[PDB]
Amino acid sequence: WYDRRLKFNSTIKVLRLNSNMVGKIWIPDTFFRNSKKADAHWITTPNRMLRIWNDGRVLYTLRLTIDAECQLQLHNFPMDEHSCPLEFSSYGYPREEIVYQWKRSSVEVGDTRSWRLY
Amino acid sequence: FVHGVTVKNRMIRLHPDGTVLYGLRITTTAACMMDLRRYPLDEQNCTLEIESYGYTTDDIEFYWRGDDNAVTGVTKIELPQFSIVDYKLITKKVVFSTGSYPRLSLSFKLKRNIGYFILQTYMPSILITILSWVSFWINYDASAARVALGITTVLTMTTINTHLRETLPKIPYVKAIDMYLMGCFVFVFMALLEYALVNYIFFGDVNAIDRWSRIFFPVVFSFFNIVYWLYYVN
Amino acid sequence: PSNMSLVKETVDRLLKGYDIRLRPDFGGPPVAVGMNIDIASIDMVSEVNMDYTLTMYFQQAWRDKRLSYNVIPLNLTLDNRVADQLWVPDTYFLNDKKSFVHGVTVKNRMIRLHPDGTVLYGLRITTTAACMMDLRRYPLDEQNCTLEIESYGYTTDDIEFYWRGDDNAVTGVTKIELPQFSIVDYKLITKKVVFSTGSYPRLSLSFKLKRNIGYFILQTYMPSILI
Amino acid sequence: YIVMTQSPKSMSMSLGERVTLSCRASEYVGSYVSWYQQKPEQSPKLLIYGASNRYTGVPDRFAGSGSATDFTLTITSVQAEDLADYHCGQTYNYPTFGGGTKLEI
Amino acid sequence: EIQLQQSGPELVKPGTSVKVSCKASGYSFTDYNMYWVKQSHGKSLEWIGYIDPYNADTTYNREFKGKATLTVDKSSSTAFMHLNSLTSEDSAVYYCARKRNNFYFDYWGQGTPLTVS
Amino acid sequence: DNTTVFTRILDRLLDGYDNRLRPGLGERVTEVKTDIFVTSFGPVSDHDMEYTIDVFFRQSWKDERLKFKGPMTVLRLNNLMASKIWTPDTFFHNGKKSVAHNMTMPNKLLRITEDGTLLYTMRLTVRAECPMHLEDFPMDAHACPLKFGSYAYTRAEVVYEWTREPARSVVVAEDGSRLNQYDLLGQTVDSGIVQSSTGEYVVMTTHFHLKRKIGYFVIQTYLPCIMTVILSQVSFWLNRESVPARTVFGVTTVLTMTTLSISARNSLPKVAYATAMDWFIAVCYAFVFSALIEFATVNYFTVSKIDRLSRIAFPLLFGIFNLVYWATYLNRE
Amino acid sequence: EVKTDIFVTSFGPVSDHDMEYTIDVFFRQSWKDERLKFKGPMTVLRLNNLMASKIWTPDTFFHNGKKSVAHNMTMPNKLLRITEDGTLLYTMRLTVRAECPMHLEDFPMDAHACPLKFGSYAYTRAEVVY
Ligand SMILES: *[C@@H]1O[C@H](CO)[C@@H](O[C@@H]2O[C@H](CO)[C@@H](O[C@@H]3O[C@H](CO[C@H]4O[C@H](CO)[C@@H](O)[C@H](O[C@H]5O[C@H](CO)[C@@H](O)[C@H](O)[C@@H]5O)[C@@H]4O)[C@@H](O)[C@H](O[C@H]4O[C@H](CO)[C@@H](O)[C@H](O)[C@@H]4O[C@H]4O[C@H](CO)[C@@H](O)[C@H](O)[C@@H]4O)[C@@H]3O)[C@H](O)[C@H]2NC(C)=O)[C@H](O)[C@H]1NC(C)=O
Ligand SMILES: *[C@@H]1O[C@H](CO)[C@@H](O[C@@H]2O[C@H](CO)[C@@H](O[C@@H]3O[C@H](CO[C@H]4O[C@H](CO)[C@@H](O)[C@H](O)[C@@H]4O)[C@@H](O)[C@H](O[C@H]4O[C@H](CO)[C@@H](O)[C@H](O)[C@@H]4O)[C@@H]3O)[C@H](O)[C@H]2NC(C)=O)[C@H](O)[C@H]1NC(C)=O
Ligand SMILES: *[C@@H]1O[C@H](CO)[C@@H](O[C@@H]2O[C@H](CO)[C@@H](O[C@@H]3O[C@H](CO[C@H]4O[C@H](CO)[C@@H](O)[C@H](O)[C@@H]4O)[C@@H](O)[C@H](O[C@H]4O[C@H](CO)[C@@H](O)[C@H](O)[C@@H]4O)[C@@H]3O)[C@H](O)[C@H]2NC(C)=O)[C@H](O)[C@H]1NC(C)=O
Ligand SMILES: *[C@@H]1O[C@H](CO)[C@@H](O[C@@H]2O[C@H](CO)[C@@H](O[C@@H]3O[C@H](CO[C@H]4O[C@H](CO)[C@@H](O)[C@H](O)[C@@H]4O)[C@@H](O)[C@H](O[C@H]4O[C@H](CO)[C@@H](O)[C@H](O)[C@@H]4O)[C@@H]3O)[C@H](O)[C@H]2NC(C)=O)[C@H](O)[C@H]1NC(C)=O
Ligand SMILES: *[C@@H]1O[C@H](CO)[C@@H](O[C@@H]2O[C@H](CO)[C@@H](O[C@@H]3O[C@H](CO[C@H]4O[C@H](CO)[C@@H](O)[C@H](O)[C@@H]4O)[C@@H](O)[C@H](O[C@H]4O[C@H](CO)[C@@H](O)[C@H](O)[C@@H]4O)[C@@H]3O)[C@H](O)[C@H]2NC(C)=O)[C@H](O)[C@H]1NC(C)=O
Ligand SMILES: *[C@@H]1O[C@H](CO)[C@@H](O[C@@H]2O[C@H](CO)[C@@H](O[C@@H]3O[C@H](CO)[C@@H](O)[C@H](O)[C@@H]3O)[C@H](O)[C@H]2NC(C)=O)[C@H](O)[C@H]1NC(C)=O
Ligand SMILES: *[C@@H]1O[C@H](CO)[C@@H](O)[C@H](O)[C@H]1NC(C)=O
Repeated sequence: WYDRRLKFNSTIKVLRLNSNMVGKIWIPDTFFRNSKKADAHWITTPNRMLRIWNDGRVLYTLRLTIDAECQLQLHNFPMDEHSCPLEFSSYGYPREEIVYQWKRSSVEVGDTRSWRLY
Repeated sequence: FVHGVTVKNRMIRLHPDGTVLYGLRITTTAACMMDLRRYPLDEQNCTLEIESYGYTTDDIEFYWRGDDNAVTGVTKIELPQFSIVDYKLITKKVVFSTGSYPRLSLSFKLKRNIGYFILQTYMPSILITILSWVSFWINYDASAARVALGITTVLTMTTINTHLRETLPKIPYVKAIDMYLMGCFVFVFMALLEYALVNYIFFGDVNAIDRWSRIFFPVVFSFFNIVYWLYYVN
Repeated sequence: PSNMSLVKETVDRLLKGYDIRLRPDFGGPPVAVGMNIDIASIDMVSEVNMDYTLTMYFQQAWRDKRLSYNVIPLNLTLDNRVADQLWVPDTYFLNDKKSFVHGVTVKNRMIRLHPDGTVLYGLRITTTAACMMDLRRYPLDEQNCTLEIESYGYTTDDIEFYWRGDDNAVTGVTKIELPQFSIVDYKLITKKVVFSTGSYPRLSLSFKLKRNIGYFILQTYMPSILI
Repeated sequence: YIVMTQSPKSMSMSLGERVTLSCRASEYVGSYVSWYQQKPEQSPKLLIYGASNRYTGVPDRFAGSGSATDFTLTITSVQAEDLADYHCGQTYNYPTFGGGTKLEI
Repeated sequence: EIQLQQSGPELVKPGTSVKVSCKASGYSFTDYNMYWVKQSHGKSLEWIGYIDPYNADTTYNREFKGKATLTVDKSSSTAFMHLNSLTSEDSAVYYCARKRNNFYFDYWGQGTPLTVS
Repeated sequence: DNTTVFTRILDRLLDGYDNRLRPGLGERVTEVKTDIFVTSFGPVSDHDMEYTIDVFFRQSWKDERLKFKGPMTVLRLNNLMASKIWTPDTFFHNGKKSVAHNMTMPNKLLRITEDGTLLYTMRLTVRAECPMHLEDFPMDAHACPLKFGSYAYTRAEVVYEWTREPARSVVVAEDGSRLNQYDLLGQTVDSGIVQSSTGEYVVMTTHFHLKRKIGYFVIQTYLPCIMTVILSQVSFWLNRESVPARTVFGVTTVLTMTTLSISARNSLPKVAYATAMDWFIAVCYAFVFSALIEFATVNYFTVSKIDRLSRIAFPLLFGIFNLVYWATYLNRE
Repeated sequence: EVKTDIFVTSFGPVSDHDMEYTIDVFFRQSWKDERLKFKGPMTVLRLNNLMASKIWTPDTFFHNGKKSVAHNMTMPNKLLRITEDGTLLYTMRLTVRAECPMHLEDFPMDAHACPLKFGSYAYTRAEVVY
């Protein structure tokens, strides 16, 4: 997300920072609307990064482990293909104030071989 | 607990007039006294009891903004083993020793889904009971097979009961389930005893004993089933 | 209020200019940190997970000249919240899988500054210590489960452990009644483990648990021999 | 309420002799029983509190004992000044006292 | 020296209400609730009711519910007991005590004889 | 203007207050009046020998430092202020785990009267430890305690007493009984000293008297066992010439008791001593096994002379055992 | 340059069902820092856990970690020694429950080379090299 306040003009093109600055700056209060229980990993230190450019770009990212809820109906079992969702949106900010927009290279699925998707 | 991912799920919204819209995403394991004496044919009633801790009705006051719209999204809920027949909202003012405190009591009148448990629990027991009736047909001149067939059924009952007890609590009253299982146990046991009696008498008229037992068992079992269903269905 | 005001002045003097970062008598001989334990209960000996749950009052007394006071004749017992403002041994249980200090009503800690300077730090710790269980002869087996106590950072030159009262340091084990284990005997050891960095101080409290065969003889062997 | 059944109505024990009393309780009273000594024309005086613990300023001759539903007061060697009316009491509920018990030579 | 001074002996005809006071000393009056106990001649002493001075709450014995009304003065640290509809049977000596803890009645009053001829 | 006075009083309360020291340190003991209101007696986990209990732990102590004079007789202090004053460090001597509920906000209420008295009602969920000597299980009664007292302050520093009469100072909510197979018969209290390594402490015991409800075990366990035993006897009645029938009946009868015994033990902890339920199950197991033994003995000989004695003996001996067992355990208190 | 090293205190149980294993490790790791340079009587200055948070440390997360816990009984199990030159030594005790992808096709003879991949989270290859 762009942030007009976090603009700096210097030879440094990007301020690559650790998790220490996550709390200091504004963060979108995103939450997963079907997460029964989730937590961000903390060992060794909070798994979070924060990169900032001159133009005001921010690239806050973090690692999460969501135990998302999926309406797994078993009318025909085992036969049930499921499109399990991961709905997430700002908890408080209205649509008029926070808009989430996918990019074409959004969901980079990893190596499915090592998944526990058995 | 209030969910924490990504940030602490919580809202503040200072409206221009002054109204502060404060909201949290909460998960609660609220307690609900279960009277599982009609279980599985039970209509467990559960409630959430919102109440102020340190403030009396003089200082604070709770109401459902919107007479009934204050509760939403209940209908879309699809409980696995339950159906939310109704929900009601009450706004009491309980009187304690210190003073009158506010109170809001959201209530859900859950109804057990008999469709699941009729096949999960009742159907095997009933089927095994039917198998017990098959014993009477066999013979009386040579019924060494009848004894084996009869005595296997109680073992089946015991296995079914052992697997069932894991899910259930230990309330002393028979509940709707243990009473039926034990009654079916009694019926099959009495079938074994009937075989014992007829075999003893014959080896000690006999045909009449056989046929009277054969007619008696289905009708009395049907009476038991009718009585049980009538008693617990209502 | 003269007495209590004077005691407040004394405590303020003690905590004035007190550097928690420095162990007692820094740049000096090792500080002798006595330990004494009162086993509240031992329960849930999880053979499947190879560990046991220990609940204990973990006292650890040590001398400290900075906190010495003489005006007050009695033993001050300050609030448990002052522990964070005082130095303590960096003790840790080596074979602990998970442990916590009990919460309610307040964090269960104790501080007691004696006139000489001795501080009787104490905690009510519940720990699920793990002991490698040799179940080759189970159920007719014994287990030498232990709670290795060791100082994480300091070396033997800086800190020294010892059971206070020696064999009387550990108390209350006799009263314990585990469901299927008889605590035949307990033994207290003092060691100086030689690690790569140096010789660290060590204490070991080992309970030689013995399996109660009454339940196993009741349910395991009897039906089998009958069959 | 709780009734305090003072078994010994009175005793004629001689001086310097072992003397004992009993203070039965109908229902559980924990250990809150207390004993009082009432000399004639004088208010009751506390001797033992909390069943066993002896009140301050009391001569050590008196010695309480006993658990819930069984309470006894004993004196090793009764003296001349240690003769008066003895009635126990319990405070596990609203207070109730038993009948007096005198000492005579 | 804590002393529980009382008014003194009183005599009055039957059916006439009477009041008896209990003056404490030394210890903080409001801290420990007062107990009023009646003792007939050679009979077991019986408790009437206790009046926690601070909030003036009271709890009277069932047999004396309404027979005695207990009040207290905060300015003058004195506890007042008032009896109504006196009879011959009620004649006795009335004592006011202090319940120091849950265990024992520490201090007791001098004693107030009551006579109903 | 009322708020200005109130906020100034709250500002001036903590001035000069050192929460590290209990009230009147070095002058007098800090008595602590106490009482408990049990919202609901949680489940009794016999397997772990523990019971959960949700309580409104109240406790009052005189403090002279927190004296204020103003229009309000009682002040209200938020949970933030409650952490800046000396609250007694009470704990539960048998508390395996306890949660201080704090949703939506810390369930703590602190009030300060003008004289300096305090009231610190708070809501807790104590999973205390109840040592269960399950010798007469199922027909057994357990008086689970809730001992609590100071952790650091010796008996010469803080003493715990019940605010009302000891009988009136522990209250159980009328609907507060979440026991599946227990009945909270009543509550009793006591206060006694305990000797420890550090010193002597006052312990406020509270024995919650419970008796296990026995109907579920009767229908689930005892009835099948008794019925199976009776079926074993009827095997005698059948015949002696029909060897296969007797064999089948006996072997299946033995088979059932294995499942029955296994089911009963799963709930209990693995206490070495027989809990008097395994005792009954084992006696019935021996009875059915003896029925098999007698069946084999008669089978060796290959009318019904040997089996008449067993036919009369087994019912008689079994009735003797049943009557003796029930009379012994039921009467035992 | 962060010079890491591991001393496995105990190789915890291998969770066959969940395809993960527990491992208790003394996760040591040193790195040169010129800012924390001091000359004094003592070459090594042991620091309390409070000071450890106030100085930079490598955010060495575990690439296949799942529900890892850093032991805190009694106090936090982690020291931080600063040598005179500035060669920090940041030792800590962990119980990482790393993820081990198991292909149980050759059961029960199946053998698995369970990994413990770990590296910086916020710093690329050009800022923090292990
Ligand atoms: C009712 O009681 C409950 C507890 O009974 C309270 O919940 C606790 O509240 C405190 C205070 O906010 C939380 O402390 C925070 O912990 C963060 C890490 O927590 C992790 O470790 C703990 C064990 O120590 C785990 O229990 C946590 O997991 C639990 O919580 C998460 C959600 O957090 C749940 O999803 C889980 O399921 C568990 O329930 C975590 O694994 C810690 O990082 C944080 O410290 C940062 O933030 C504070 C905020 O003031 C800063 O002061 C501090 O300096 C840190 O800030 C640095 O680091 C952040 C990292 O993001 C950077 O962004 C900053 O810029 C800066 O560099 C804080 O200490 C506690 O986790 C939480 N849960 C507990 C104890 O279980 C409720 O608050 C209380 N009230 C209500 C209304 O419920
Ligand atoms: C699941 O289980 C819960 C148990 O908690 C049930 O909750 C109860 O629901 C009933 C019905 O909704 C509630 O009854 C209500 O009582 C209110 C209070 O009555 C007093 O009102 C004034 C004070 O305001 C007094 O002066 C007066 O004398 C009454 O004593 C009523 O105000 C409510 O509305 C109407 O009640 C009756 C008619 O029913 C009349 O008095 C009026 O017409 C009044 O408008 C209502 O009656 C009860 O309080 C709830 N709590 C309980 C029982 O603990 C749930 O209902 C149940 N689930 C379902 C689906 O039913
Ligand atoms: C603050 O807290 C401290 C610690 O408790 C109190 O001081 C100690 O209190 C203990 C009581 O538990 C005392 O213990 C007794 O010590 C006697 C002498 O000990 C001296 O020698 C030892 C070395 O052996 C020194 O370590 C010690 O400091 C003393 O110099 C022993 O003889 C006693 O044993 C006897 O106990 C009883 C009664 O005497 C006998 O019947 C037994 O048979 C046995 O022989 C006992 O062990 C200790 O002495 C006290 N002093 C200390 C620790 O220096 C403070 O009183 C307290 N402050 C207060 C209350 O204001
Ligand atoms: C492993 O175990 C250790 C054991 O010590 C934990 O370390 C303690 O952690 C707690 C909580 O994180 C610390 O408590 C905090 O202390 C801070 C500093 O207090 C001093 O300074 C303030 C002024 O700033 C003084 O008023 C005070 O008297 C002290 O002198 C407080 O500022 C903190 O307040 C925060 O939490 C409270 C909770 O009520 C909030 O209300 C506040 O708004 C604020 O957010 C807090 O009280 C404690 O200090 C730590 N110990 C030491 C020695 O410092 C580790 O946290 C633990 N780690 C893990 C991972 O489990
Ligand atoms: C459960 O498992 C624990 C494992 O920690 C066992 O603890 C070990 O126990 C053994 C023996 O009990 C310890 O081995 C040695 O014990 C000696 C006991 O001292 C007496 O005996 C010696 C002669 O054996 C006499 O000289 C002495 O005067 C005493 O009479 C210690 O003295 C030993 O230490 C000495 O030797 C070592 C090695 O030579 C030196 O390095 C020391 O500095 C010192 O000079 C030694 O401790 C062993 O130390 C214990 N700890 C371990 C192995 O970690 C339990 O015994 C076992 N059983 C139970 C019931 O818990
Ligand atoms: C994930 O979501 C993104 C966007 O929400 C999907 O990518 C979008 O795909 C549409 C389909 O063509 C693109 O529309 C076309 O884009 C081109 C290039 O910008 C433009 O020239 C055309 O006129 C037309 O608008 C759209 O651009 C593209 N999003 C972006 C940001 O370019 C993507 O397919 C989704 N992933 C799935 C479905 O797996
Ligand atoms: C940075 O400075 C340049 C000129 O040196 C200016 O054009 C630019 O707007 C500045 N950016 C800021 C202040 O964000």
